[PDB]
Amino acid sequence: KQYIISEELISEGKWVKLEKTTYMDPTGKTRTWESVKRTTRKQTADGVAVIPVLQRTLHYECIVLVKQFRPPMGGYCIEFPAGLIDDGETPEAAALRELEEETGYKGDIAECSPAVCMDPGLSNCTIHIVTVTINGDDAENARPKPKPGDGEFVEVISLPKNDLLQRLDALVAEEHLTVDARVYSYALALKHAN
Amino acid sequence: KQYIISEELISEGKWVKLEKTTYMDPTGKTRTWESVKRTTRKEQTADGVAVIPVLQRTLHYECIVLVKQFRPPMGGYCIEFPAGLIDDGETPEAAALRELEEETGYKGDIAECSPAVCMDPGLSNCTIHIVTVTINGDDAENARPKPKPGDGEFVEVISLPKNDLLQRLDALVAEEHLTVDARVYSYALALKHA
Ligand SMILES: c1nc(N2CCC2)c2nc[nH]c2n1
Ligand SMILES: c1nc(N2CCC2)c2nc[nH]c2n1
Ligand SMILES: [Cl-]
Ligand SMILES: [Mg+2]
Ligand SMILES: [Mg+2]
Ligand SMILES: [Mg+2]
Ligand SMILES: [Mg+2]
Repeated sequence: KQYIISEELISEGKWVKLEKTTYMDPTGKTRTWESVKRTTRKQTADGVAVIPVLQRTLHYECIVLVKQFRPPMGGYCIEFPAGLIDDGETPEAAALRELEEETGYKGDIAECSPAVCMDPGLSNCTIHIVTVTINGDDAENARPKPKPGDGEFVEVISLPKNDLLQRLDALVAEEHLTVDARVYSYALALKHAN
Repeated sequence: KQYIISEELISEGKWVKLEKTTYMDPTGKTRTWESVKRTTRKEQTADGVAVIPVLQRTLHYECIVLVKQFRPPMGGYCIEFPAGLIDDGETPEAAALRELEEETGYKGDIAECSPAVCMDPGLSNCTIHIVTVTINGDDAENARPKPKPGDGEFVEVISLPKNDLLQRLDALVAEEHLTVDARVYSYALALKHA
């Protein structure tokens, strides 16, 4: 019933562009929307985000998150490890690569989502959510070395899975960080389960 | 360590703007970023709300109430938590309850309200509160709920059992071209992982 008629370029940067989208509303009336897109899409999606389950015997299972300065937010955010998918890279490979560069951990793929949208009222941006386990008892994950690319500066924060929502709430209250909505949604569901 | 030095307007729409952000990196070097923001944020603690609406009814499994709508930035249909922007002077809770009623017809009761969480912090400053609301589906008000769409709003309600949400979403994606929202998928994955 609804569909895109045309897209008008408004402004194109190196990384991001803004378009004016014309679309048919379901009454047969023509309407416009201000839409954001990345200029980098090739890929199944723009990016990947990794849900990294750190498994160490005799410890609680942890979810590994990252903290970085985010210029659009003007502050520090707590997020799943994540990055854009390289041209000709599979989402699974992007997931292990980004996880290693951002955290130093070497993980194994558990499952991979379909492309999912980030903020569909605003942008066309999509990601694959890739669940990865990390065997924290393996020697390669003993002293995990983060490999920050040029212009990346990432702190690693591992939080127990069974208390994740309360641990995040505490970080927000004391550290004045912004938690990512996907991470928050994951944490809420861990509490809402059963 | 890191902070914003300047924000230069590149292009300003009715709803969305694009900025060149200058910031200080942690080595002490000046760098730039292309940043998206909405034009509609005033004194609100966030741009919008998304609602996690848990439909509860005697002798029924709990359901998660979702909405399906055409999203012009995506060029197609998306499955999302009910959501909208917070009106000026409106609380996030009030906005949640109001958007849930407008989009679904249901009258919920507040359960919890998140701090402001970021939508896509490598791209935009956009933030929401995630508001958990229970719906008493035994109450007569919630028997035959009718959405009250705004001008240009055309929303379908999809209620899925919490106990099988991820599979039910996968089955929806298998049957039509539609995209699931990343917060919905994250919530569904944690329900499985718990
Ligand atoms: C048109 N209307 C929008 N509104 C949000 C409430 C109506 C919008 N948001 C991002 N781009 C947009 N273009
Ligand atoms: C600068 N660099 C960006 N990226 C480095 C990897 C994507 C970017 N993304 C949105 N805006 C941006 N401005
Ligand atoms: Cl898992
Ligand atoms: Mg990253
Ligand atoms: Mg990177
Ligand atoms: Mg809405
Ligand atoms: Mg609405």
